[PDB]
Amino acid sequence: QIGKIIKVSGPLVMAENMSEASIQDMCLVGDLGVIGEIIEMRQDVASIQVYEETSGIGPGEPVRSTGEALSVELGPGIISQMFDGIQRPLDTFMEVTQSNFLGRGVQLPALDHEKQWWFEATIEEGTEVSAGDIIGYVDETKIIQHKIMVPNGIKGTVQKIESGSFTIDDPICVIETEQGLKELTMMQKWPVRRGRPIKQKLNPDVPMITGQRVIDTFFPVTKGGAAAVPGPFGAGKTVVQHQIAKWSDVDLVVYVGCGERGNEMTDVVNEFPELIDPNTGESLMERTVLIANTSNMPVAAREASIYTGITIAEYFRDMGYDVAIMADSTSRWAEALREMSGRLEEMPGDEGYPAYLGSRLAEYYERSGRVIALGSDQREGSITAISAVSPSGGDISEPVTQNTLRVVKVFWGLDSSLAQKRHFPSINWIQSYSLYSTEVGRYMDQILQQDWSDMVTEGMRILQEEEQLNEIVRLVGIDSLSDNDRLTLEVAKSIREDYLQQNAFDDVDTFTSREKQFNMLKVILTFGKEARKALSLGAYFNEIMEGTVAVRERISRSKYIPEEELAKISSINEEIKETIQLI
Amino acid sequence: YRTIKEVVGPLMAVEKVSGVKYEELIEVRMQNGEIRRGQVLEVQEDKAMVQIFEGTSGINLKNSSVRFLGHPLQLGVSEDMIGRVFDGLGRPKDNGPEILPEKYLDINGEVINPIARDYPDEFIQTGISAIDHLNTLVRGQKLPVFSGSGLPHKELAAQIARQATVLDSSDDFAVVFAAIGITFEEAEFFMEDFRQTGAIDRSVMFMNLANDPAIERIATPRMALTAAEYLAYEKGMHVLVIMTDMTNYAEALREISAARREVPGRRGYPGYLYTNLATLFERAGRIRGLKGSVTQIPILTMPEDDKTHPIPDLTGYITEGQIILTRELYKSGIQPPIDVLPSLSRLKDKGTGAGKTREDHAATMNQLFAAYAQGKQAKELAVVLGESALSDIDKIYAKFAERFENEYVNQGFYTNRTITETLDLGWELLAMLPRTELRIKDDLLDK
Amino acid sequence: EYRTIKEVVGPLMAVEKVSGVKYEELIEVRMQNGEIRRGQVLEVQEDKAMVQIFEGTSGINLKNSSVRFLGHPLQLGVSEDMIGRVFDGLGRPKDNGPEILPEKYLDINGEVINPIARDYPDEFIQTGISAIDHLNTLVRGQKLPVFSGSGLPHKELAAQIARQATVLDSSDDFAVVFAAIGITFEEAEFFMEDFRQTGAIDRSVMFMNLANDPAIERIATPRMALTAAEYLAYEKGMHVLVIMTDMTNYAEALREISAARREVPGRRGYPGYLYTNLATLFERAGRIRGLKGSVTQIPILTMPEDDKTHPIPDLTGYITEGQIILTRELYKSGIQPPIDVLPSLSRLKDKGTGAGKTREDHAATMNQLFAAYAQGKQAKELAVVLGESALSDIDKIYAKFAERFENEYVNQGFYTNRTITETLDLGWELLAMLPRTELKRIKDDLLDKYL
Repeated sequence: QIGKIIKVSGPLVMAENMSEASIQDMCLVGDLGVIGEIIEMRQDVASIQVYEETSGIGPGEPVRSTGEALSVELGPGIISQMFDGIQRPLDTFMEVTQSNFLGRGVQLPALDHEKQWWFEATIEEGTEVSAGDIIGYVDETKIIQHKIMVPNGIKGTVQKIESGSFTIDDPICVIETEQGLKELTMMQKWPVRRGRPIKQKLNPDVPMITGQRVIDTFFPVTKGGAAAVPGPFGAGKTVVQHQIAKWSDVDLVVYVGCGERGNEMTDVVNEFPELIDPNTGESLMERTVLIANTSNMPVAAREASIYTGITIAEYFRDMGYDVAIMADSTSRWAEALREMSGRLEEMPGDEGYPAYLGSRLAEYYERSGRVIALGSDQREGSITAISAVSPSGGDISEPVTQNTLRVVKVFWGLDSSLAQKRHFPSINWIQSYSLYSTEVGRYMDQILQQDWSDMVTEGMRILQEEEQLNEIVRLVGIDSLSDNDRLTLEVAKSIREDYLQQNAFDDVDTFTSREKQFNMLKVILTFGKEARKALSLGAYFNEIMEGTVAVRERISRSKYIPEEELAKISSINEEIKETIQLI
Repeated sequence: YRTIKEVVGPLMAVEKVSGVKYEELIEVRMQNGEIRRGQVLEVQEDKAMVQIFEGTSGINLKNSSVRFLGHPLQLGVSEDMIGRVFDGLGRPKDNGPEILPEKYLDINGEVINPIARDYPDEFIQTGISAIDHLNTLVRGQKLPVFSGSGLPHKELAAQIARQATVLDSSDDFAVVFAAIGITFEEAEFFMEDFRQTGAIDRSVMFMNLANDPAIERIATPRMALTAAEYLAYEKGMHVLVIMTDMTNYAEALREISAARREVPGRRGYPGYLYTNLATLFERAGRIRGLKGSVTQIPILTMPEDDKTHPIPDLTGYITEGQIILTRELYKSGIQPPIDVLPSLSRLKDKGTGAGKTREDHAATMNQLFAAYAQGKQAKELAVVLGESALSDIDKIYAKFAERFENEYVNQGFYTNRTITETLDLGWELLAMLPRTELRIKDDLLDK
Repeated sequence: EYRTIKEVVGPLMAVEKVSGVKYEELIEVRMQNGEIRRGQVLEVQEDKAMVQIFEGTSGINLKNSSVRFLGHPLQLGVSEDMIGRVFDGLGRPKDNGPEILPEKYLDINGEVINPIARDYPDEFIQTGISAIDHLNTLVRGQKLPVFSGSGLPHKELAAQIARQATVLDSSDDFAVVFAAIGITFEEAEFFMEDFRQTGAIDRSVMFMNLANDPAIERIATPRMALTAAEYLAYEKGMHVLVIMTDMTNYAEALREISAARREVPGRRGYPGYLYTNLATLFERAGRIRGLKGSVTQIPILTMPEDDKTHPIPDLTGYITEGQIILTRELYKSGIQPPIDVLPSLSRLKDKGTGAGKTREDHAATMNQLFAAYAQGKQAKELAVVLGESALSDIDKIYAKFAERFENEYVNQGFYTNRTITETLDLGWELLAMLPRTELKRIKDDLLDKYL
């Protein structure tokens, strides 16, 4: 069936004689053969949303269905690649097109179909298998096992199977099904608009070890949980998503650049191959998938990248891994939904965005979480959604943030006067929250045999006391302020400048171990509590501050402590009990 | 019918049909053999507009077909529903028995004759001091909770559901719980709490998630209320209906409305929103000559915490008061974070007193309210004056207000307070204040 | 040639009975009176064609006119011979100079640089202005905008960076592309004289679009300029600096076309696609793997009411790599240019600093002169009505620091060229205020350099 363009109006194209096709079918449009998706059909006439610029195309030109919805190839040679919105790998692109530029019409398999991979078989002939059962694996990286699973929709027994070297096109397994014989490869396709099936969702109850002090301590995210990072321009989001991406105790990172800067995407493929995880000792790229749809790339393919990312994240989830997905920025995706809706003449919602915005965001954030994957083994996996949001004027009351915040439990708000006044990372310790705090409390205090949540409560309480005393300095003045309350500021001073503040380009302050965090906070918590005991005994606030300057601000440099052996700041506690017997 | 002519978004045009009714259910037989359900939104001459629940992807028009089922959304009711979980169409979600229904009812219901309703009479112990004492829930009342994103309405909801009891000789409340467009996390909280406490053996659950089709969202409350009226008005049960989150119901409304190409009224929402809402919340109360009853506690998040937003505004015109959670309270670790001053129950009057509660209910309630008002005023005026405007006679209210929030209101989501304990605490609190603060002869009786 | 114009509605025309017409193709109307007018195809359908006429449709008689479809979109004729020539918003010759027989015709939309092929902005550009070169450094391939206001000396500064911009090799492989967007004849002539007067014209290519030129040609101007910039950078190996003013004018035009096409207004009157649109301009700046030469961007915009959160500076900010902010509190006095360093950011400062690019001392002295000024700007701000005038021996030399910081160092005048050495040289004698110990850091690996 040859279709024929009857109308080209922006990214929107209309073609007659399209009746053999289906809604959501991908098709090649015009003489250029540009990528498009069918979104409506009236009689034989398809309305097509084109994922490339339509300039120079017009009525009379041909249109062919691919007879397949927007999909991703899923198999080995995925890890470490950089794809575009629709999963074209950018380096092969360069090579096939002999060009430094995105040309229209180019058609690429996502994965290298020619690469020989070693298949190690793991299931013996004669086993009953269904969707999600691992039949073998491949050492795709040094660390990561690419585990090869039966595709969804397959059921039966393993007829033949053997370890060996193959391509992703070669049949490695034979299954006798209900219909008959079916041969599988190391590669499967999945339609990105459809969450990959699972046994059941679980409650995400284990904290992410990001190592970023402020996050893990006061606004933790669980494995399976979801965080939002909304903020203005020059907030530093980017120099933060990196930190998440590098340190989180996950297995794979999917880092999706939806409609942001091109340069930032380069910085990633520059700096990620240099970012070596100690122990494993191999580059961060070796555990990262990049999808890039830059701000000047086709708008319609912005929504493509978001789905591409998360579907890939689902695949590795299904193998029993923990994945982290970074979508940046999710504002540009909604902006692409606004544009299409206008073109389709739909009834607008708030600020022009479509009325099905909330649903979309919901459909996305719910594809994330902790699951029991399919398969007899009943293995368990997770995806952790971290999303940057970029509201107009940094104003959060905006629809994309509000719809996101009603489906996510973690809010890392980026202020302007923090970044502008050198407070990294720029996180609003008042406005921000994690509705996981409570449960992470139970988890830690019990993992440490400690009262860490009681400590967490006390710190936040001190930052929320300081908040109203600062709007009280804005009155009579700092001079007339009482002893016990003067102390409250200088403990908060400590927390702000020492705990919360973190350097991304430092050799040691880029990451903080879980127990290194525990000591630091306790080192702060005894200081505040014991200086309180000096006030209630008749020693003025002034006497205490002049009383310790070096040893009190040995805690200022204590964020820079390394780890030759494990014990480091396991010293200052019995050393404060010294000056409380002296001063 | 092999006659699909248009597919636009999740909408289908079907031609040459006849006998087709508005809101009638349909099934799509897709070309791969797959079946999707839908509903007629529009019907003119020999054509019909349908929306498809599971969206419209994959369909080839020419080779699909539609069946018309001859009946709209119905609920297959039976007493066997107690102790079960369904999605927002009434389909089982607990892998238990397929329930053999007694009959199938239209989920729209019917409007209660205004002269058939009975005045709500009986006090409901929720076991939450701030409601029970200061804003009393009464059997047959509609009393909602207005909250915001992040705020623990979820916790408050589960607590009311575990604890709610009447002081009578029964029966126990049957709980009909409708989750509407909530995250799997929210929902998984509820279903574990109910399983943990055994509150499920007393409940009927309708679970509809955020990634569920917006029409199903729309159906969810109508399904739950159909269940509730059946249990109450046909089986003589006292039913307590809790619904979160109505904001979600509303958001779903705009979505369908946009799809039907309607024209929005105040603040983006539909003209008919009011009627829609009343349509839900008036399915409640006692009926003359009937043993059972339906009491509603709708729960909703206020967009941008805006009281005047249509959602909270219209709800207020329809329901008999409301309970507000504030951020100022929540952040201050107060649980449940109920602000009493803007909170109101309209039916509290006849619900309380001697033989309902205790002889002193009204009295303490007004005084605690007035005192708290003065204490907030003392704290608010501690911005400029800071201290010294309350050297003796006014100091106490500030202290009072603080402790009222810390001891009385903040009680914990797992603490169940009998009305005895609530009232008692309130005096043990009022005692801080000098007696020149007016109680009656009874100021010396409960002292 | 089609004598089949069906409909004229304002600037918009419908042609039917056509065939082979493509979206965004150029057209020419041949009016009954012999006049020729160019336009473009906005929409195409069946045998119909919806077009916009750049000069509008006043005077047209439908029945006796005709449309020619040219078989191409908006293009630029390119050649090495552009340098030292003046063009309008569409690249039509403006200076009455020689006939241009071009090499190849290029579509002004260009093509997106593959993220993989892109090279990170790198290497220093000598501007001649301290407060930028030492504190918010211009790396090659950077988009570093200048925000401003009306009546501020953004104009005066623009042409300076044209004269005084160069690389540390030679100015022969360095070329300026100057684009004026929607400006007054007088502002235009200000740029004509300063360029012709200082000879800096013969390293520049100029695109001059005026306030009274048609809106569509305002829109086309930056893409004309950037097409020439991409050409000379990547086809000819030059380091190309692109100065565009005023981007606020660009935005109003875009908004005027939007409303003319009956489109739905987005935030504060402006199109929902303002972001993406700007992005398609600012992203043309950069470097590429393998190929020599770059495209650097300095867009100038005037902020309406000086509101940071306005769609114009707001969306500029989310796309560009930093910002140069001009305040009026500094412009009140002779301070030129009045650049407040506090909100000024160059997100790519390190990539244009250090040994062999500028100096061994650059990085440290930047964050030194910066952190101390934060305490000074506040000290001088602390009035005698709060108050008061009793700040200690700490803030009798800190407020004396922030005061001398503007009047002498930043206040450098609109015609003084400060070679990177000069600027760094002035940083030392200027920081000779306190004694050594008040400056952190660091000490012993230094501790003097220099010193």
